[PDB]
Amino acid sequence: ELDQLRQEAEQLKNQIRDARKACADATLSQITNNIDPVGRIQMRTRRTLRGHLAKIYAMHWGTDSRLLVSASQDGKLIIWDSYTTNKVHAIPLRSSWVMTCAYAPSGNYVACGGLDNICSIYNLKTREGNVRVSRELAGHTGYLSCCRFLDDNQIVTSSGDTTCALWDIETGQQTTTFTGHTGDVMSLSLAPDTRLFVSGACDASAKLWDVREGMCRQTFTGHESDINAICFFPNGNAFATGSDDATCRLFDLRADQELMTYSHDNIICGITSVSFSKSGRLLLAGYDDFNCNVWDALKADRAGVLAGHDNRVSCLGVTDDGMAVATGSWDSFLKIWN
Amino acid sequence: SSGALIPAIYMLVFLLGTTGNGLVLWTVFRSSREKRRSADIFIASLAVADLTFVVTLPLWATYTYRDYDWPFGTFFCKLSSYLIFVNMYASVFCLTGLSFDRYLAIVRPVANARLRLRVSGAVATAVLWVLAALLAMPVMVLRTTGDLENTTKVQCYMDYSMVATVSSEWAWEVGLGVSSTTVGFVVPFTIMLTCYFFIAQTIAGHFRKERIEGLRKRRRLLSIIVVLVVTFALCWMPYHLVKTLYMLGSLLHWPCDFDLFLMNIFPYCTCISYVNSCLNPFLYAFFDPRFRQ
Amino acid sequence: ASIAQARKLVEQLKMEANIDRIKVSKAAADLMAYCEAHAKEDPLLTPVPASENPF
Amino acid sequence: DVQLVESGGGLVQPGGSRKLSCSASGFAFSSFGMHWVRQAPEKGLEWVAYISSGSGTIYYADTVKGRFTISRDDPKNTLFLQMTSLRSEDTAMYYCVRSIYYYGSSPFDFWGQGTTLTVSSDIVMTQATSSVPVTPGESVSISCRSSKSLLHSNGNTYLYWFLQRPGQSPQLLIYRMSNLASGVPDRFSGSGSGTAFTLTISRLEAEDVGVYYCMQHLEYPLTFGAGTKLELK
Amino acid sequence: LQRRCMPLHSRVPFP
Amino acid sequence: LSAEDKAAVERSKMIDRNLREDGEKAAREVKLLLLGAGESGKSTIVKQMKITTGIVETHFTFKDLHFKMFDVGGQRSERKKWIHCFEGVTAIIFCVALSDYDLVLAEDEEMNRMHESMKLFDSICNNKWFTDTSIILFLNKKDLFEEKIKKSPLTICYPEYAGSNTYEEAAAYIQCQFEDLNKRKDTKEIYTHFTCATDTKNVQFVFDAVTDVIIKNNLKDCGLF
Repeated sequence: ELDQLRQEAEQLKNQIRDARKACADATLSQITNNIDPVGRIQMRTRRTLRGHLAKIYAMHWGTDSRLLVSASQDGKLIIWDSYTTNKVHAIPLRSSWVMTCAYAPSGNYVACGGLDNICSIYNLKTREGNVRVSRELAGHTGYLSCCRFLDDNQIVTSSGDTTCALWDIETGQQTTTFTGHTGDVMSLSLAPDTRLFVSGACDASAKLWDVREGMCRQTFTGHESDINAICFFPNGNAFATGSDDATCRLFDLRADQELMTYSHDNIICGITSVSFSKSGRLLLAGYDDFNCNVWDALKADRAGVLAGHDNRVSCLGVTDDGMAVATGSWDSFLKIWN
Repeated sequence: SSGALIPAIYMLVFLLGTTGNGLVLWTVFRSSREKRRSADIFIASLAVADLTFVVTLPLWATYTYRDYDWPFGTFFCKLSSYLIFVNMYASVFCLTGLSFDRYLAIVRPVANARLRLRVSGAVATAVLWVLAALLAMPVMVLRTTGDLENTTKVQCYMDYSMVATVSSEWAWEVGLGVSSTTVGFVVPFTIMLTCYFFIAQTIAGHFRKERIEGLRKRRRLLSIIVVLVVTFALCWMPYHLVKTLYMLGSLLHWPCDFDLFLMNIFPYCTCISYVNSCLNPFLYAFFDPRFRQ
Repeated sequence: ASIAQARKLVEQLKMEANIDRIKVSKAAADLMAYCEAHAKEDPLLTPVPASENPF
Repeated sequence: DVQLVESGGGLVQPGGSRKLSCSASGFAFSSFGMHWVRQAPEKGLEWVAYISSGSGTIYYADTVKGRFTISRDDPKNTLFLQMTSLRSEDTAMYYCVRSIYYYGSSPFDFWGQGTTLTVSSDIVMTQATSSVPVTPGESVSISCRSSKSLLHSNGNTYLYWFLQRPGQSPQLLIYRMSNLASGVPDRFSGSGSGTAFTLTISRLEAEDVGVYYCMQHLEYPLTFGAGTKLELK
Repeated sequence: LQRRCMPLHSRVPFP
Repeated sequence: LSAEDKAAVERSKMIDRNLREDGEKAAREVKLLLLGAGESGKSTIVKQMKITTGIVETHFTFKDLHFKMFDVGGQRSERKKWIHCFEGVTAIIFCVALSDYDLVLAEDEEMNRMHESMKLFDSICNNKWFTDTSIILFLNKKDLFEEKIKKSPLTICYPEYAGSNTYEEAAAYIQCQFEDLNKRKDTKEIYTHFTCATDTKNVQFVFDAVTDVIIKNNLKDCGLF
């Protein structure tokens, strides 16, 4: 009895795709062709940081644009200072695997989790003076992919099996669960205004959720390979994605279709981390060809080679105010470029 | 003597040595950062010693064309003599140096590596480099210039002043000869011999099974051990041998015909010594399968 | 089990169907307007000469 | 808790030698630095010594530079002094102060209880006012002046505030200008610029009576203030 | 002929 | 500079020295990894060396050589993305049961577990990240296989089998396929030790194998090949 239901589903998606095709009228490229080019840009290795002895996976800029947190496969978690290159704290962990870290907007909490299918929240401003484990969150039978903070009392995690959850810190419980994906979710980036977020999975599909109700608002599928990075524009209009098919694309929330495609023949590598610079003109991206590239948003063009590394680039971030960027690569280095 | 116009071999020998050491230094500069495993600093030191051991001799190559004359003043040969003399100590130093870390690493890895961060941690290298200069200090001023004895042609002969008693100066030359001969011979040869023997014993113990694939590897490795030991165990002595024979035959009657053979064969041990330097890079850098790109 | 997922997909699709869409030209105009409005704020495009750069 | 204990005391004839000790109670003694402070019987206070973690900086004062020494040991969590010969100026109150220095730190957090001992260039703090009558509730303004400008090239001031109820040890109120402390209400505040600085308070209550001090932390021989007494008629 | 060690430090030697 | 800056400097240097001490202390530990079908008695194998928590870890040391033991069994997700974390493993202890060629367990229409194990082993061994990592193979339990071969010829699972009803030739056949599954020859090697409820042997063989692989790695790193 699944054949008839399958055929109504097929015709429904067919007419939806037909409506999507009918909606589009023109491409953004020739509309924005008259935008003046930005020209070449040169960045420099203004500062360097060392002290790690192993791989580096993730980093996150603080809300005040002065503090930095970075993880490593070695069971250490060190907090840096952006300006004077001083070490502030060392956080010895229990499990020796980390794949994501987060920094609280109030500058009091940090989070870190990895393959142990466990989530740990830490407290910094303690009366005694030493960091201590606050609470342990368990219940996911899969490897975590990303942890983000919505406020000082809510934690959002993108699991590995089929789901993403919305925890609360007051009690070790679950407010709600989200289902609808088939593969494994890779990224989960919150929005500048806290009522929406998207979490693409390993099925070349991206679903946009609602924080309060809990229903799949939209659904997109245009890529051929896996999705590995997601980010938002400064406002709540558009977002851009990155795949393993040596290409990046961006969409629109209202238009619900594709807008531009980035492709250059010599590119054969993949995409690892993607972020948008402020003012919404420059889109940065770290590739797998030992290099990092910068592109123009409204025009398909290249501006420079932000690359002086010796291995793959793993984590990439941008300060809130916009003073500089950061690229933590596969080697045990970390360079701030301005 | 019977032979004449010698430097024909010297120009080609120094050409080959310069090409080899320049290639080695260019590759090491083209390489990456400190990620070099455990011996490339020693290899670079050996390469730079080969460079500033072979750079400056073409002047002495054209010397025989412009014989019995010095055109660049005393100070030039003052610095050149010291520069060449320090390098022959540098080689016997950073050959035992290149062997010692391997001896430490390939005897008992469980027991070893405790001193890896102590001796090899940018400590032994500096002292090995500076010991040659420390022992080459006694010749800062020893080779002033003069017109031989009667023939008014300039040469910066080793100065015979050594203001002291009559017999003290002769003691000075014999000491600076004998100690120089012994320091690079008696001890370092023992280190290389015992360490290579220990490595051979350990590798024989490890590869008990005579696998068909392992046969080629074991034969190659043993042949490498043999060639590296034999090159230094043969072709480095003859200069010291002939000069020690010079002192011995000065002590003994040792007729003047033998004087003639010693004198006219002395130029040969020069090249028989330079062969060591020109073959060291071919011995070491070339065998590496990476070949430094 | 699988049939339940099939139905759930059916309601998901019908809910997704009833969504209005704005014209793409409006989105392009909004993006250009935001770009031209905030073009003078970012220091990456126009580097700070001497002082306003912490580094 | 973070409670501390002081031991040693009594009277000693001039020229005698003694030792004083302080004990820690579970606050990671091996990661924090700490001081000692002298409190005159009816006068202000003085700084006598300083040690830091790792036995790195062992600074002293400029009046007792020779007769005093400090020693610490990580196990058992204890810090020591040594005395050699005491004159009539050494009889005073002796205290203990804990201080940690990092980016977002608040030095001089907790103070001790103290013990009694009876023997039997430098910046100046003006604090011209000494006593000001106050009502049960009103706004009270307190001001102080300095010799040199406190503004450093970084862009942060280095003046502290304090309070002391009768018969009790002090506590921190403002660790840096326009930064409220930890464990105090929001009624307090402060503002200032240049060298002249003023403390302002919104409301009063019958617990704020005491004496107010003033610090400075640019040039290592810390010079204390004068002190202002409130009587609350 | 009876020459006294003129090759010792003249001709091409580094003793 | 104000005094707070200097104090930050000493604090930073202390943290740096603590980090270097911890790194040098923890740098001398070898890492081992396990893989298998799931019904291979991996827990039992762990128990012999010993004498919702997806990753479980154990420590054991024999005659002053610290070992770290792993497990990746409890993931139940796609393997293509989480395998690159373990690029530093010295050796991999692959274990598979050999007697369970019969008794179809997964699906009646599907094939036996032998070919599934072969495909999994091929995928594990021929991956590009582990091009310079040795592989160690153990056979789980034998006496049951020995008592079943007498009642059933081995060719029931192997159409190209042509041997007799004897243990030794059939065994040599089995590790013949297990050996020639590989296609990258000189760098790696396989050992294929037989353990069946035998004490004092597994740890000794593991020690011998890890010493062999570590000495080979050091010789390669010393530029002698």
